[PDB]
Amino acid sequence: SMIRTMLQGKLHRVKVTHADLHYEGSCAIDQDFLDAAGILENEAIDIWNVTNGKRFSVYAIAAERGSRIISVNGAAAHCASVGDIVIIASFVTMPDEEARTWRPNVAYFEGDNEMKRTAKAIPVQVA
Amino acid sequence: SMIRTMLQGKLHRVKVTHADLHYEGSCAIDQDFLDAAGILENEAIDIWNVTNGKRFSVYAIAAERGSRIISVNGAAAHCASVGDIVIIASFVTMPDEEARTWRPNVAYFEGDNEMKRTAKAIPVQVA
Amino acid sequence: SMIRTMLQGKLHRVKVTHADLHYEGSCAIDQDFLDAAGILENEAIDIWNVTNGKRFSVYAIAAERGSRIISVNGAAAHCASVGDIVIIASFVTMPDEEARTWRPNVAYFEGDNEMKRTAKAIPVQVA
Amino acid sequence: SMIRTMLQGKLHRVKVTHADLHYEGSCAIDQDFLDAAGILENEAIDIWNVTNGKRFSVYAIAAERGSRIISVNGAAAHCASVGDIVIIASFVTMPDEEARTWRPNVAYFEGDNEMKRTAKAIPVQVA
Amino acid sequence: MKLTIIRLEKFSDQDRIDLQKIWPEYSPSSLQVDDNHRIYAARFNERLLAAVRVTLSGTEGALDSLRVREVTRRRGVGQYLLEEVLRNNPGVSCWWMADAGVEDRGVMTAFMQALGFTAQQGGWEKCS
Amino acid sequence: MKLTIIRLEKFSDQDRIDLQKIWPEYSPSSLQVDDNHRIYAARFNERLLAAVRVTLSGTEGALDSLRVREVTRRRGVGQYLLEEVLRNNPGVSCWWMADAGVEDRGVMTAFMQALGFTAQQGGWEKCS
Amino acid sequence: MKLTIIRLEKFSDQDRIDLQKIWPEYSPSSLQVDDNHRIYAARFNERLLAAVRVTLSGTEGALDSLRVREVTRRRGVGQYLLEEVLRNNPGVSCWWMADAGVEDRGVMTAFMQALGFTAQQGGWEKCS
Amino acid sequence: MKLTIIRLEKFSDQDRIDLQKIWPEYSPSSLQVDDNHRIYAARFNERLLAAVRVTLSGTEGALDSLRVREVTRRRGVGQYLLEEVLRNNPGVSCWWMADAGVEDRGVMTAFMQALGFTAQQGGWEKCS
Ligand SMILES: CC(=O)SCCNC(=O)CCNC(=O)[C@H](O)C(C)(C)COP(=O)(O)OP(=O)(O)OC[C@H]1O[C@@H](n2cnc3c(N)ncnc32)[C@H](O)[C@@H]1OP(=O)(O)O
Ligand SMILES: CC(=O)SCCNC(=O)CCNC(=O)[C@H](O)C(C)(C)COP(=O)(O)OP(=O)(O)OC[C@H]1O[C@@H](n2cnc3c(N)ncnc32)[C@H](O)[C@@H]1OP(=O)(O)O
Ligand SMILES: CC(=O)SCCNC(=O)CCNC(=O)[C@H](O)C(C)(C)COP(=O)(O)OP(=O)(O)OC[C@H]1O[C@@H](n2cnc3c(N)ncnc32)[C@H](O)[C@@H]1OP(=O)(O)O
Ligand SMILES: CC(=O)SCCNC(=O)CCNC(=O)[C@H](O)C(C)(C)COP(=O)(O)OP(=O)(O)OC[C@H]1O[C@@H](n2cnc3c(N)ncnc32)[C@H](O)[C@@H]1OP(=O)(O)O
Ligand SMILES: [Mg+2]
Ligand SMILES: [Mg+2]
Ligand SMILES: [Mg+2]
Ligand SMILES: [Mg+2]
Repeated sequence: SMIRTMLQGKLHRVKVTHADLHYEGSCAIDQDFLDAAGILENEAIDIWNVTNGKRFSVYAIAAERGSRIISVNGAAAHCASVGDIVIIASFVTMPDEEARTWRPNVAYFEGDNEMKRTAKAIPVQVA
Repeated sequence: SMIRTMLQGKLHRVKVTHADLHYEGSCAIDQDFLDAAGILENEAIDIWNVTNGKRFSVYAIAAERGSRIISVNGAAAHCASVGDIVIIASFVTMPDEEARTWRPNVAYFEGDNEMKRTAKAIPVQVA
Repeated sequence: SMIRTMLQGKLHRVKVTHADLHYEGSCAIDQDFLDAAGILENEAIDIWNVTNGKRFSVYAIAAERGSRIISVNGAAAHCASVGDIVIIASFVTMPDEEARTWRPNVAYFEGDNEMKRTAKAIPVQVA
Repeated sequence: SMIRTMLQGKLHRVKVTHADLHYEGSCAIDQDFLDAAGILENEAIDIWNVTNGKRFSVYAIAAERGSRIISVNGAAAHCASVGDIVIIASFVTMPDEEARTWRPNVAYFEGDNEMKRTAKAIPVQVA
Repeated sequence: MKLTIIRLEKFSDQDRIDLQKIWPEYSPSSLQVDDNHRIYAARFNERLLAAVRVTLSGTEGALDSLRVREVTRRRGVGQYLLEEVLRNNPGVSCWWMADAGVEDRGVMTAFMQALGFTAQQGGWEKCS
Repeated sequence: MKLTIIRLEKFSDQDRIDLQKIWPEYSPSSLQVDDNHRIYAARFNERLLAAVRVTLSGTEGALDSLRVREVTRRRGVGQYLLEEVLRNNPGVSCWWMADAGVEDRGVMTAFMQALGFTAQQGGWEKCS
Repeated sequence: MKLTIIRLEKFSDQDRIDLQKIWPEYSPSSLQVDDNHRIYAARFNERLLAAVRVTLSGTEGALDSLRVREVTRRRGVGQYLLEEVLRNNPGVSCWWMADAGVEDRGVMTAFMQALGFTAQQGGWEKCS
Repeated sequence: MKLTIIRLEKFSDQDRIDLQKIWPEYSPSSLQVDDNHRIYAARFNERLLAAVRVTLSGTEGALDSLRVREVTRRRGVGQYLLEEVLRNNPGVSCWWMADAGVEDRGVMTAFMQALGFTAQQGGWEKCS
């Protein structure tokens, strides 16, 4: 009954395609990307912006499958601009014993949001 | 037993009616608004300020039903001013299988905090 | 099985007595104050600084009972100074049905950290 | 069924050995350090930077055992530089009755990330 | 912006691209709009998600060509669109929708019933 | 500011608006205040939420017209108001409240008992 | 940067230090690389974690000396390295890996099977 | 700063105030310190929490007057203090602590046993 908070999945280095203060507050994500990282519509997500250093939390909504959209909408549009490179993460909680064997859903992107690889682990950083 | 954090409900684009550092720290919200979004007295809430970009977390208290009050009180009054347009959100946790079918409680506002619509879903953003 | 995040208790407008970057990182709190608000040693707490507007999260440690100490230690000492007036809050999670009847542990202070009142509810803000 | 958020463990005053925006976003930590503080690969962690005052949340990945590495990678590298002194913390949730007797896993460092002491409690701060 | 139901009197180029996706079977012009022949659409984040054609004859009104983009179904768009059409035409006391072109009549029936319409031969009626 | 119990000696215009909401049956003036005829009120975020009239006769004291705004009941306002009235009048050893005007005597009794008062014929007493 | 599979044509000093850790039994030079004798490696955060030698003979290809650093095993590095070697050599229809130097043949077999290879006498084959 | 075990050779005014709280029965001076008569203390956030007197006679060493402030007991302060005293006096092979002044001998015994000491008549010994 000790419960851990674990990285569930992440979209690594996606590029923001739209950022508009007047769009409905949320981050809209291509449904294919949500599926690859295991992120649900309406789920809380953290966004870490590699371009400008800002870190903020919002919730995900769906964008049309195959659009490659990453739309930072509403008040969140203060925190990102079109063309920024961001990491989008979701966290889940589970008991300690399950956490020890947990494998997160990682998806990697290059170019104009082309998905290059999905994986279940991050390697160890060596000296 | 993997637990998700999901948007429970939100007040979309309410306007701050009062902001005072000397009032008791909290965000006081018209009880009708709390009911529409499913937000409880004493519940933790996040506030995203569309006017100034600030994002902060506090807790809700009740304001008189029908007053249309959104009062940003205490230290939080550093983060919002009268007339700012804010999104107020609450998050809940539930198991993965329930999260997949979860529908949040959304309420939309225009003008001087006139409630225009309640809904149970946010549409998909298309290209 | 929908779980809410609720205000557990708060220390309202305590004054910082010590702030030192070289002290062990934590916020040390008079044990009487911890007891009044229901805050545990080692529990995560949020601190909202009314004087300077900063909002930060740390964890509580105990200070000698009756010392009236509120010591903001380590990296947190970047966020508060001696004589600042702060609100210290802890949040718990519980099921929705319990959350509806939950009463938080509130303690109010004046002067040099003299505890004036404990309560189990915050009133409704009227027009 | 009231659930508390408790400090699980901490690395006290480790020094950042690497900080690179182009490395894969994460904080990589010597496996010996993770073991001492009870922190898991893929677990959410908070980082409090004593040198520059920044506070940010990310997730842990492993670095080679015995390397003494603390690598602040990706967008997080906006928040720390080589040679900064940081506190790295993880939080768990548990029921109130367990929280009352909980002992966190604390590890203390001096010099070039030499581990000097592990402990299960933080003392009381006296007047 | 948030989901909003609008009455379309002039079409932008973006409205034409979107209307083509909603109704690939029409090629507008072909879509004459005037006081009694109206198009209402559901707009969200600068795009049209759903549209319906309305024909008014005073106290009688007819609906045709109701379609919500498949990608955004079951999110309350269709319901809000029809609710708003009815609210914005308070003079109409009898509404008819024919079953023409409907791809799945049982889904249509369950939707229409949710909106207070009765199933009849050839379509659905709400005649308060 | 936080809930605070105050003794009202002069009324601002805001106090008059609030007192009208607490006591619509009184129209002040009509509310003479002097050393022995006191009004205590509960203030929260610049508004009065509850008030009570106190009449002092040395070691004997009387309370009337206790009302907390319905919107903010069962949040400890009434309790704090009476606690503070008693603490700020330490010379009074016997307190009386008549049952006049009380809308729900069983709720009043349970409140008064919580505050250490005994139910008697015609009201409630605390005579330490 | 993220885990990336590279073909090594020239070695930096860092590549030499890392290759020594991956293959302490080789002392390069000794590692001649040319068009048909290739080294592919897995790079992560500016370090090599795993490497394999590839010998090409047109439609036939041979793999030897596959090793992932023990510290980073069972994190998908070996799988990605071989997947990428196969994808980047689409002209090869038959691949062979001999069992030479393999420390634990049963682990190797389970890995190779996961990658579509069949166990044979003396090694593993994938001959689409 | 973090809990640190120090050897006290000179006393600040703050050390004197703290030592008075740890040992109200001593009034220092009275506390002569020299090479063989040492005081070790546990410091945390600029205050002393616990102290012990050590008397050295080469390979034999004696401990007396071990006390941790009651407010901070059972947080590992006493253990760390004695561990550090032993580690910083590696020439001593036999340690003695008499049971003099101990308020609760059963708690003392359980502590001393946790630190590797054996209970004897009149005190505790660790004679590696
Ligand atoms: C050229 C031409 O256009 S010809 C006309 C062609 N049109 C068609 O073929 C219709 C194609 N279908 C659609 O466009 C849509 O599916 C519609 C209009 C039927 C429904 O629109 P939606 O936006 O998906 O419906 P909405 O989410 O508002 O549903 C409201 C209610 O209707 C009912 N409903 C909707 N879809 C369904 C379904 N698939 N099954 C059962 N009930 C349903 C439910 O009661 C629902 O409420 P709930 O979700 O709270 O349970
Ligand atoms: C002109 C004139 O004014 S004439 C006088 C007219 N006055 C009236 O008719 C009284 C109208 N009622 C009220 O104003 C209020 O309901 C009061 C004064 C009775 C109680 O004030 P409140 O602020 O709601 O009470 P408060 O929250 O301080 O309650 C303290 C305790 O009293 C008891 N109590 C209060 N309300 C109730 C209730 N409805 N049922 C049962 N017990 C109750 C409980 O023990 C409670 O403690 P708890 O919540 O820890 O259980
Ligand atoms: C000079 C010379 O180099 S001579 C050659 C010497 N080489 C050797 O002795 C090989 C030493 N071993 C290794 O280098 C590695 O253990 C390898 C290459 C066998 C596997 O590399 P890894 O990066 O650990 O494997 P990877 O994580 O990609 O595994 C992929 C799949 O293989 C299988 N597999 C890998 N390791 C194991 C294991 N220990 N047990 C069972 N199955 C395994 C699993 O199916 C796994 O998929 P899963 O994790 O989803 O279950
Ligand atoms: C003038 C003079 O000073 S004369 C000398 C007077 N001294 C006394 O009377 C001693 C007064 N007591 C004390 O000062 C303290 O209680 C001490 C020294 C006995 C223990 O110091 P503490 O800092 O509380 O002990 P610490 O937390 O390091 O305990 C280490 C271990 O000892 C044991 N222990 C300590 N206290 C207790 C206890 N009350 N009950 C059982 N076991 C205990 C446990 O094994 C514990 O390890 P754990 O917590 O992992 O279970
Ligand atoms: Mg819909
Ligand atoms: Mg009340
Ligand atoms: Mg691997
Ligand atoms: Mg101790």
